Amino acid sequence: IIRDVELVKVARTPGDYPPPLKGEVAFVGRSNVGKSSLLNALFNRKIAFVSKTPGKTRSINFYLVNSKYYFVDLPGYGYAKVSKKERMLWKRLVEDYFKNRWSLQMVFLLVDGRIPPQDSDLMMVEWMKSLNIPFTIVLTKMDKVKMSERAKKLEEHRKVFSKYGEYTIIPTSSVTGEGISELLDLISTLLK
Ligand SMILES: Nc1nc2c(ncn2[C@@H]2O[C@H](COP(=O)(O)OP(=O)(O)O)[C@@H](O)[C@H]2O)c(=O)[nH]1
Repeated sequence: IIRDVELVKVARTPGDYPPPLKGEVAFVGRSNVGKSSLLNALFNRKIAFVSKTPGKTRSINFYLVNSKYYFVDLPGYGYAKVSKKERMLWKRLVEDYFKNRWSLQMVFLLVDGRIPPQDSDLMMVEWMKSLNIPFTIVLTKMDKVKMSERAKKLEEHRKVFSKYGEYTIIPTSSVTGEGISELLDLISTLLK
């Protein structure tokens, strides 16, 4: 049960992270995948910025939850015409985070449920595997998947992500609430 959510750190440079406390989980995915919307659904409040147009990579944001854990919002990758400077910033921040944040318990990798897994997502998977970073796949935007196509598409994500490694796969919709409570429970378990 999430009681309190506070934005406490906007990290713009490597290593500018708050004290580890009791642990944390992180969220990442392609820009526009629905990360801010998912965070808001999890927090049960509008706090992360939602938009049809993806924001530039600028920071890693730390949300202090119940005064003892963090939900960490990593910047989205790909999509926009990411300039050299922006991708370098992206790489610089996320790599620093992965390599140095020992208290990270789990990364939730958000991917669009509506289409099959894509190359940049698979690259993300390979990278975290190489860094020994645990991760769980979260499918987003499930409310837009035709009921008659849900089975095929879910199997496709399962098949693809099984050729690799993973913690589990949770379909979600920030619109209907599908999977939100299941994701919350898994997080509570990982943290406690
Ligand atoms: N139908 C639907 N739209 C969503 C869902 N999640 C996000 N969106 C929309 O997708 C667009 C991107 O959302 P956003 O949360 O800002 O993505 P972000 O760039 O990953 O943080 C927005 O227009 C959202 O309204 C979802 O579960 N269902």
